[PDB]
Amino acid sequence: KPNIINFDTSLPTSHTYLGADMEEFHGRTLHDDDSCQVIPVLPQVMMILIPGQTLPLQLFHPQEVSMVRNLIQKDRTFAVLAYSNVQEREAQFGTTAEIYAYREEQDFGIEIVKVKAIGRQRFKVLELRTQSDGIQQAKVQILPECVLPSTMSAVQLESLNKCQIFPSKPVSREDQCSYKWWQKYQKRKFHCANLTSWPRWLYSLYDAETLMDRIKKQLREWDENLKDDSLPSNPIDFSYRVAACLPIDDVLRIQLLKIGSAIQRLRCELDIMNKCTSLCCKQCQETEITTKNEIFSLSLCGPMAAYVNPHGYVHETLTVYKACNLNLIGRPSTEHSWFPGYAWTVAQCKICASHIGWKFTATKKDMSPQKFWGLTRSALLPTIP
Amino acid sequence: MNPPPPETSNPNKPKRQTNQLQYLLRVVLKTLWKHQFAWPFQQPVDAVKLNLPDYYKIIKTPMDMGTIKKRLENNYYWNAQECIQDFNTMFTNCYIYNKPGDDIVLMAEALEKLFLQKINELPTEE
Amino acid sequence: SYNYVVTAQKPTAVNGCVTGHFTSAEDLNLLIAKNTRLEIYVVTAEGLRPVKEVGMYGKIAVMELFRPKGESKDLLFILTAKYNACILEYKQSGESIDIITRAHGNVQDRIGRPSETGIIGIIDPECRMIGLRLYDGLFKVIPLDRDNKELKAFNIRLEELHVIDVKFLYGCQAPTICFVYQDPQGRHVKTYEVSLREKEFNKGPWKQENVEAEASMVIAVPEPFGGAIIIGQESITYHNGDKYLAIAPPIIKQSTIVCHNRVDPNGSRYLLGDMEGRLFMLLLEKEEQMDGTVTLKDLRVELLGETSIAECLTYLDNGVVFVGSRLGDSQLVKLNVDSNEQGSYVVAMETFTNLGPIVDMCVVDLERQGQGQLVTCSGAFKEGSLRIIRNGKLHIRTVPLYESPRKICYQEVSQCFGVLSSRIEVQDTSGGTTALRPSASTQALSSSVSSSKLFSSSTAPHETSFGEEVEVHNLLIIDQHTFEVLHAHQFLQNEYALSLVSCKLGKDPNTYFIVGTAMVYPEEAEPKQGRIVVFQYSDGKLQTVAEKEVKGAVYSMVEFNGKLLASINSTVRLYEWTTEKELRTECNHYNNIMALYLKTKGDFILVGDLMRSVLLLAYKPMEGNFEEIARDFNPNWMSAVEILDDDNFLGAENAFNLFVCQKDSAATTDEERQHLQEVGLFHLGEFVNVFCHGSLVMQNLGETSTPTQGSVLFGTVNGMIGLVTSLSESWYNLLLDMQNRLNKVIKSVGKIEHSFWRSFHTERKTEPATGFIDGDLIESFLDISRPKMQEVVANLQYDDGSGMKREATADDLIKVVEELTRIH
Ligand SMILES: Cc1sc2c(c1C)[C@H](c1ccc(Cl)cc1)N[C@@H](CC(=O)NCCCCCCCCC(=O)N[C@@H](C)C(=O)N[C@H]1CCC(=O)NC1=O)c1nnc(C)n1-2
Ligand SMILES: [Zn+2]
Repeated sequence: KPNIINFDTSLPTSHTYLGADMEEFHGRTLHDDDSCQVIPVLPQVMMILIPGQTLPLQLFHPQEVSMVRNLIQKDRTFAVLAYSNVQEREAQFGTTAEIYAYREEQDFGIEIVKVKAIGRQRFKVLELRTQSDGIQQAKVQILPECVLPSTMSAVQLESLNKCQIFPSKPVSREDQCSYKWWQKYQKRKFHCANLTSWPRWLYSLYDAETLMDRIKKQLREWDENLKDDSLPSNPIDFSYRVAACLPIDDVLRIQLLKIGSAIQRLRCELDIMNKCTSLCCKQCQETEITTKNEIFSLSLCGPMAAYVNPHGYVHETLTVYKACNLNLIGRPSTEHSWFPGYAWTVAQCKICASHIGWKFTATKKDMSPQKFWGLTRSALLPTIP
Repeated sequence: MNPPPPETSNPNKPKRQTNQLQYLLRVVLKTLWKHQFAWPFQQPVDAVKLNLPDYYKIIKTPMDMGTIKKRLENNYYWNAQECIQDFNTMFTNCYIYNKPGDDIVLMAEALEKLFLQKINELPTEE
Repeated sequence: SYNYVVTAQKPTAVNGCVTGHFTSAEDLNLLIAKNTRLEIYVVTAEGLRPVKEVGMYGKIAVMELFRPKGESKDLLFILTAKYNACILEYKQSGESIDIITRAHGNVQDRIGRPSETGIIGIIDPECRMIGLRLYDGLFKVIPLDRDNKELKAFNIRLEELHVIDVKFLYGCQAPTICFVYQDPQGRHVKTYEVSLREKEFNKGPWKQENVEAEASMVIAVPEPFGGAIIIGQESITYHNGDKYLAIAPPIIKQSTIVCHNRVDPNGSRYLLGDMEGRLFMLLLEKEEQMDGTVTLKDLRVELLGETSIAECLTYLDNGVVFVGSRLGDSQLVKLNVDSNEQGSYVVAMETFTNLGPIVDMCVVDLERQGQGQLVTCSGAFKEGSLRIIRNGKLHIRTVPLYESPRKICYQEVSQCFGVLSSRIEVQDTSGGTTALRPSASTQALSSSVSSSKLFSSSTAPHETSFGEEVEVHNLLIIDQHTFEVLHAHQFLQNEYALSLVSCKLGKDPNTYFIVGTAMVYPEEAEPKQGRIVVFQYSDGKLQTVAEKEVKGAVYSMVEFNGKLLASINSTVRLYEWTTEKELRTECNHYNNIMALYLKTKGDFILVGDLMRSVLLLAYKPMEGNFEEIARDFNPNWMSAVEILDDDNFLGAENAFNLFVCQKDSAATTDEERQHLQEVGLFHLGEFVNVFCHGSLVMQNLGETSTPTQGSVLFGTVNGMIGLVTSLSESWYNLLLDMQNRLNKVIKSVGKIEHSFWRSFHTERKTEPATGFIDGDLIESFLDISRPKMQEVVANLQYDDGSGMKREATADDLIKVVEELTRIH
């Protein structure tokens, strides 16, 4: 955990390897809540998109290129099915993805389309139909996202309304500024708990701000260098960002996607965070690679994000400081680098000789991270007893 | 297991330096060499370290652009067809050993397309 | 499912009170708002004489009296929680009394989020407009003319989005407001000028100034002085543009001042009340500068005495002050020039009963007749007590405790009650063992203290400071004849008592008290330790039989066919009472929610959480394990849940609503059979805390062929007690038709529609009520005239055969309604 990072953590966000003269769009479109719409689904994609997460793509097949070209004009949004119920095209929920970057090349007479898309509203899969062209246009119902008022907004006394605006939180994060302030906040916000049948701490267990504070505490305990700057302030965006960065298996991600309440999602994320222990090789099932304490963020989008290989394959990479039981094969290469400034060898499980990830080594001598590893999500098994 | 690629500069075999051979030596060879993908296909595949204990079993004859450039610079080839065939086998001995869709395989194919467009403009017979 | 809901006790808590000349030009009136009820009194030398009481289709939020120019008496402006606004006038024609609606309208914004400091409503001193602050960033102005009969209003954008308080100023030639807001740099006081022609704010008369970080109250001083008074945590300040005056009295530092009232018409004196029952007097001293102008010389505060915890204050006359309370009984007090032996200037005169808040209750039969009695846990802090309600009107007997009762249960064999209480103690010097005042737990016949050592190496960080408040929890044994505290048992330090039950377990012929606790520490968020204790009360001494330490918080406990069903964190566990007088775990069920609510009927278990997650389980006897039958997850806030029948469940939802779920076991697929269907929606208007089965009538006789089945009682925060019973389809249809044709002849105060009032309301969605019959509207049928009866019952067909008894005569429905009224 060196002492400092001098690397611009805003660089692995624009995906400079994909290109530079991207045709960007601004128009944001959200349809409604609880309606039925039919929208194309990209094939060859095996992932779950959490809302607010970005997705880079490289497409070669003529049908996908043609349908993306058509989709650019109509609404710029497609569907990313969960595809997690087994693997035989069983889908129940999915995420809408909107495109905000687009370019086309020629190559060796084969059209290549590079696209960056971001996650949006969730839906549920009702009916799926397959078209001869290749696009599996499906009928889905947009799942609604709801916010809830304060627990005391109904039982609060009118004479204490003027005392509901607390002074600004102190910035010196320390005791007597966190503990004392939070104690007074609990005592003043949930004073009307004496009018009900439940204590004050029970109501604090369902308070959004307290849950976000606890999640931030644990995140900073894992990532000491990480500061309370990049994390959002809205409960919904905060919950989605936390969900899109936990090194968990697929079932937990599905169950987090099913939840339609920010508070329930925050509580489930807290439980999962309390449960996570380590990661192991998927094929070997026993070889342990790295622990959660070594997870650290080189990007402002969290420790985990999705990138695209030079051939179209999308990998979700988790950055760690150290890795174990890995053997490197090949010569360090510096092309299509996802972290501008580093080089990438290919790493493979030392036992089953399966690809786990890459080891990115710095080129310039004056760079604080001199060697950090990247681990593919669909190559590791969460080792929770 | 671990046989050196075909020997450079076969002395018994006679050699002609033709303009087609020089085209192969410079425009084809160097352009193939300076490619972001042609980094594995340029040194004799080492199955011991890459740990692939069977390649030499499935692959009867091993070779690379390195040894073929060496054979092109040190007088080996009597004509060109030998060199084009050698490069074609260099492609085939990878498509056959690895499986469709993989990465090395998807890389080579690009190299093979580059090679084909390059050699279809080989010099007239001289 | 068809249900009938009626009220037995009207709400008793007071949330507003104003004084003025409403009934007559030469009469002094006191107007009191009690949730949905409005009471009008006339202040006399003897005391208060009731005059008129009315009901409104909503919860009153703003109530003000104003006299527009050209009027001989005050008018009343009312705004409800659903943003219904009206202007009312009092008319007395001979001996009949009626209230006329002179203007009404719904002032609501289709898009907008409700503000954090609540609803604020103010009136110009010269009666030119009404200022409302419903949503953040907007200020609503209603011009006060004789043509604005629909109360049309316009919005003015506010650049400050954290307004705390706002008032209109006296003596300004144009309507001027003064308000306090918070920005990242602190708290400031500004002033604006409201233009009724151009509909925008102008530059105020004074200049923006900085105030205390805890400033919350603004008082507009009348004309002789002018300006405003800002009251904070430790200082009182006076602003008049250029003049400035600040005092920091040490008397007001202990508790926060929350209410105020003006005594003198010229603003010489004011009454201030804090959150602990203290009453203060603020005096303004005047000086003359030989120019005819009067300026303020100094300020001074004085402690008058102690009263109930006040919500509102109103000086009536001759030193008589009305104290309106939500956590206790209201009072009439007298201020004397001299003081008693303790230096207190206040003397109590009258007391008005208040049952709210009701946090727990139970139904017992003390006289061993066929008529039950209701014993509730009411009040909080020093106003907590036990109330015994009989259906003899209702006769209420009060047993003060000077504590906060939380739970109550009855043991018939011992002829006593078990009550969980809580008192607040302050940390003084060495240890926090100082009590604020004598309580029932301290003043008890016998006493005992927990001596357990199960958790001795517990966290206990000892992070305690001087003056810190700590809660002490007790179990009290109370006689059922004299209601005296026979025993008080104190739990361990930092231990929180959550559940209480009385039952017999296994083959043991003894009755026990069983309590489930939770060890709570300030630094941890979720408890990781708990305890279940078994008490036996005999020979006048409480004894501990057994105790079991668990790894969570025991939120609920229910006796399950001779076994104990407990909810530990997110796990439901079943215990057995062995012959060794111990507890042995039988089976566990692991859920994904915290089982706050636990109800049982037969072999079925209803599990619920605070987020309206209803789960239904069944016990398998031959296998000895649980299974899940159905579930219904819908995010909302739930206060209580109850089991009506084998397939119907009743719960209380957010925004004072009621809902009923149903289980359909005739479904074909296992997916339709595994879901609960909503079959009832209703906007009650009250916050329900507890449900219980029972009745207050002579149900022992039970007559024959009752039109209603079942009986469930609930208690609310405002001290209201209601009843819910089930109906048949025919009666439900007839009563629905009766409601529809009754809401066409009854004149509602404020001209609010009944359907809008009873519509299931939440800030996400609004849906019409279904499956519920409003018993109050049905019972109002007897209070109308005979011609109105004939108009209502016109062309209604009912009854068995005979051509549906031709057209139903008014006498038939009169008899039906009288039969319905006998259930409470
Ligand atoms: C010295 C020689 S000779 C030679 C190879 C060698 C290393 C090879 C061989 C295999 C794969 C490669 Cl690519 C090269 C050479 N394997 C042998 C056959 C063999 O053992 N196969 C087993 C594959 C094990 C996992 C391989 C997939 C890994 C995906 C991958 O890493 N893909 C790249 C595009 C990628 O993900 N880049 C990221 C990195 C992060 C970033 O920043 N950017 C990106 O986009 C082979 N076959 N014929 C010949 C010639 N060889
Ligand atoms: Zn492995």
